[PDB]
Amino acid sequence: TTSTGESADPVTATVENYGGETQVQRRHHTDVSFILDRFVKVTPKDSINVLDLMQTPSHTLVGALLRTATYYFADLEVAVKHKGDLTWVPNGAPVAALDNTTNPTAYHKAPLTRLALPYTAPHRVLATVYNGRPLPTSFNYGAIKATRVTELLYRMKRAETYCPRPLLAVHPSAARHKQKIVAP
Amino acid sequence: TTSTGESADPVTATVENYGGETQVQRRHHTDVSFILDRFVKVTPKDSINVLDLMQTPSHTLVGALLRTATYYFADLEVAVKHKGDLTWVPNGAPVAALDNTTNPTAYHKAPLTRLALPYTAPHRVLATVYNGRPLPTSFNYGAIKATRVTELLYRMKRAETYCPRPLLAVHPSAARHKQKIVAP
Amino acid sequence: GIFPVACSDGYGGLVTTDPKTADPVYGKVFNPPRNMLPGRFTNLLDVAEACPTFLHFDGDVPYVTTKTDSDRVLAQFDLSLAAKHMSNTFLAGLAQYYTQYSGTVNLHFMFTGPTDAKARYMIAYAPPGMEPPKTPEAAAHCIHAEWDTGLNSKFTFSIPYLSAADYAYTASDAAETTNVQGWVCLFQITHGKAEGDALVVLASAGKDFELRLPVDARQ
Amino acid sequence: GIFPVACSDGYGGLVTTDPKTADPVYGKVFNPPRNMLPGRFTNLLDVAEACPTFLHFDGDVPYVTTKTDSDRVLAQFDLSLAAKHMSNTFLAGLAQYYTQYSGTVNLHFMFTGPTDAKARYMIAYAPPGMEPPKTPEAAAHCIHAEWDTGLNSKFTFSIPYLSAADYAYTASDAAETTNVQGWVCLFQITHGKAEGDALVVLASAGKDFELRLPVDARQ
Amino acid sequence: GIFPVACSDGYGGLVTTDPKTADPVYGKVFNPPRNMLPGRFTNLLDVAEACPTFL
Amino acid sequence: SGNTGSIINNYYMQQYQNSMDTQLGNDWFSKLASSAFSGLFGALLA
Amino acid sequence: SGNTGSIINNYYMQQYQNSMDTQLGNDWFSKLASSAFSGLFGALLA
Amino acid sequence: RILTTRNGHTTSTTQSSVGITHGYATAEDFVNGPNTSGLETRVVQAERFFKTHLFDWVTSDPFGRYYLLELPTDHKGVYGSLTDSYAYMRNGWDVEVTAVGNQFNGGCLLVAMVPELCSIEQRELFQLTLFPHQFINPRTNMTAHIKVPFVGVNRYDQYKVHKPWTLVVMVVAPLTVNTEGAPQIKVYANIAPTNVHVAGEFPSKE
Repeated sequence: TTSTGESADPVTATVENYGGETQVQRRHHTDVSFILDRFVKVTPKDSINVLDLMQTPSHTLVGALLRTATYYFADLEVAVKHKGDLTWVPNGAPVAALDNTTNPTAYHKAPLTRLALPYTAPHRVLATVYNGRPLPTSFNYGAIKATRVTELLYRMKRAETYCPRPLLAVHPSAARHKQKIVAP
Repeated sequence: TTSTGESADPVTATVENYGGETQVQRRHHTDVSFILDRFVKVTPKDSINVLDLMQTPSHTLVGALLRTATYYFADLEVAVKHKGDLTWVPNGAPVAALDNTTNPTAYHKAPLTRLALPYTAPHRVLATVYNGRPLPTSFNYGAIKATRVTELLYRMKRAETYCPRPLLAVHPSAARHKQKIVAP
Repeated sequence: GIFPVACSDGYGGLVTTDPKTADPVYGKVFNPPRNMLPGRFTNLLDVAEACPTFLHFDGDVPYVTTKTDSDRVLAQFDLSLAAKHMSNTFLAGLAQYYTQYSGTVNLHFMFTGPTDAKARYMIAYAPPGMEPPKTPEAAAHCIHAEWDTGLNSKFTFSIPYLSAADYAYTASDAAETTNVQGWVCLFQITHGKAEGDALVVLASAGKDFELRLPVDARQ
Repeated sequence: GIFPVACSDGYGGLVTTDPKTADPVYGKVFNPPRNMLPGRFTNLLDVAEACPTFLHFDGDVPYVTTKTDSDRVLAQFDLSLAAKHMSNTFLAGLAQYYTQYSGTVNLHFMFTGPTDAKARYMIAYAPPGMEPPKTPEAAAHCIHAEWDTGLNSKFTFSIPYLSAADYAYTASDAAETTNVQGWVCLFQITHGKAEGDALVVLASAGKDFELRLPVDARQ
Repeated sequence: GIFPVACSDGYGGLVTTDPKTADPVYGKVFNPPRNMLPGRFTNLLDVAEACPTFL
Repeated sequence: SGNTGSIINNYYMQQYQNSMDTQLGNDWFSKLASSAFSGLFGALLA
Repeated sequence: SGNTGSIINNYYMQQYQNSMDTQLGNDWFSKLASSAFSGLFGALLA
Repeated sequence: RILTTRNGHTTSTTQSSVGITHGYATAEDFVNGPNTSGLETRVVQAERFFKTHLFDWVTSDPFGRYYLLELPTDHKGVYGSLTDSYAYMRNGWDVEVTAVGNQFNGGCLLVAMVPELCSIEQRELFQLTLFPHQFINPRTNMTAHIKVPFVGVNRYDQYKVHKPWTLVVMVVAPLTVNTEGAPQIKVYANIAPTNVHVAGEFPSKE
């Protein structure tokens, strides 16, 4: 199958050329909303933690797949293990607000506490990369405060991605990347 | 758009005058019943605490927005963290009643205890400001007693407000009021 | 057997704002009938649209007096709900309990001077990104209105909501040097015999003014 | 009485990936309307099919230059998504977050040389179990294609998914000495006056390419 | 209020053979099609009837 | 009406969860704000 | 749409559990990948 | 393969052309949003080409040589003045890049419109084809042509503090003269805005 490469129009040749037969595909596991819905760990800070999806490590499955889209939208679910009373604050609210029990506050109930949070940012859709290294302060879901927070998790809901970006793998030194695979 | 200012009739000019176009509004977040339904902290007293909405601090979101209406009505939800047995009493009942388990009593169950309480006052609608500094003793939802109460919260339900009153913001010294806003 | 169930972790902890109801202790009470009492408001914005309130100026007076000099700038201030001028209004009263807003903010002007004095004014909106205008001739290129005194004493001007993002923060961040929403400027074109005469100004929500995301900021 | 119930053991513990929703704290907010913004993608494979990306070769360049010598092997590498050559592609970018895949992987070739230079190439698939071919005559027995330069500068070749098990691991196990999925080999049959001329290569998912079982491997 | 409930004693303890299902963690996977493979037996007695063995 | 997220009926009777209203025999401010005059008082030119 | 295993309706209103979308006035890449050319550009022999 | 592109009163003609590549969408999204209160306007006279130099592509350039160009750029025409007279703008870009050797030169170029380009990694260039692009292969075409809409987290953007698009041109294969080609190739760009809209007049300097 020959064509003009400079066209950039996608050209997918198939096995039927030399006499194969194309099989059936089931792509559920690569679906954006499916693959990004799960918890990923973020190293917390003792008291105040601004909820931000860019704090996830870049090499994690949720971190990497997030960063491959310039423009992303989703709700948020958090799972927190903390002491005291976990207080949440909406986007753009003053830091002095986190001390008010009137704001949403989850009294400590062991082992941990799970919340579901709406998309609170003013911008129609958020961004992983911004041209203006820093990202604007308006990108965040708000912050949470507690006497101390031991663990923090993010789970995206209804994820939507736009304008894909490079996704890199580990570069082997030898001809292949050889890892020890689970075996009995 | 010129008119007679002394009329006090509301006059709202629009952008279409110089050629703009008015956009669409969604006001859900300013709805009275919506905005006032949430918990707000009140500094308790060791044993007997009379349930009163004016005990909420005036600068809190629920406290301030309450005080902007002369005449308010709503049910009440309380969230209490206490030792012993929390005993509630309806409006206008003697103080000697709080010692009877026959009155509604919530046995201690950790972490805390949440109740829903009806509007118990004799007056058709309560008031934030009364002309007669003190407010009449008949304004209250009753009282609660426990061996000791560590925290107390109020949540208004079905709120209804009448005859609005001034609502003040913080007065800047400089040309603007500059606060540190949450940023990554 | 009996219906099995799974008690799930991370659920059930109390939430101050949670959307569910307490278990009723004490039943069968009837309220004294309150139906159709006067002066009811079900939404805190409607009282903000129907009842404008005064602004705040130097000398702590809710008006600005005509001036005779080369300086025609009558009053100039940021467009924000955290401004010092707006601080006394009812409209900027609700703002402190919400993070974000959108829509139009109306300003009302009423000329108080005697019947033998006449003046002509200009209100203008200076969008962000450039210093606001110091002269009416400079401002004439912005969005503006112009009115003068007469039989009607009151003028009403709608300040548009114009921004990149569909909503704008109520509070003013400390790291913000220059206002994000720009300025509004009030000028005095000229005045007949108006020296020492007062112009009171008022502010109230517009038709499309919308306010969301409640928060308790203290204050 | 009241409806009895049984709190069951081993249920209710929090699960990071569990399929259930948190209890809403704070209600009645409206989003700024975002409808029909440009450039939306709902699935991370569609962006992998519609946007091919470069490979990686010696000298760290995404192309291979024609060579004049007895050695006609232009480039040769494992078929795996963990290969060093694939490492920079977007396609091998998603792989690291999934354990298994199946389906076709397309390769795109574009000849960059001047209009007076002509070459003819061979791509071939060497299945596992035998050493891959070192000469085009040896490879001619495999599955292969052959094309040459001309008006069209680009050729596209679909590498079949051929394996015993219906799926294949993305990662390369350390105890695997020889690739399980075999090799693909790119040869230079001959070249007119093509010395020093570059052939850039690209890779993207095929029609039937399927990827499943998400996992967080670090990386 | 909210729907009241009574947590009952002696219920909910884990039972190795209990007849109920775990909460799914990780969804949307598809199996490689296995339909009509040879030599299937759904019951361990049928293989005992059709294949006698030595004493 | 307020902030409530239950798509299923409340477990307790309406008579308990809340206090029952009675009758006898945004109302005012929305009916006030809806009457705002958006027009021009004088003749329009261009 | 995402990873959700409940065959029964969510206990909380759609308005609470999630943020409500609004309107105004795989989309692109699937419509791009579906247009891929699978054919042969030249004449076929045998 | 003749193609004539007309924007405003300006045109361009290319006898060797591979066609147009439409990035991320065929047509602009909704222009009139809730955030501007309908005070936006379309500027017709601003849509037209303008020309700029990129670099000189020589044999010494290895693989990986790249040139960023951020858009909008300094513009002395009508489009430049708008940026100073209006606090909010939006527009799409119709981009065309031209590198003319003769057909005996060799090597290849990759031009792409990359939204939100900040410090792309060296390895990340192998996947650079993910963005809208066309190859310039002197064997075939002298011209690359790309059309992309306005993208951003806002419906209108302020071009002072934000540049949404970045034109990037990368060398996928190094140049080869082979004695019959041009000794070096100069790369130019011919770019026009599309669907410009503005709001929020500033005051003047006086």
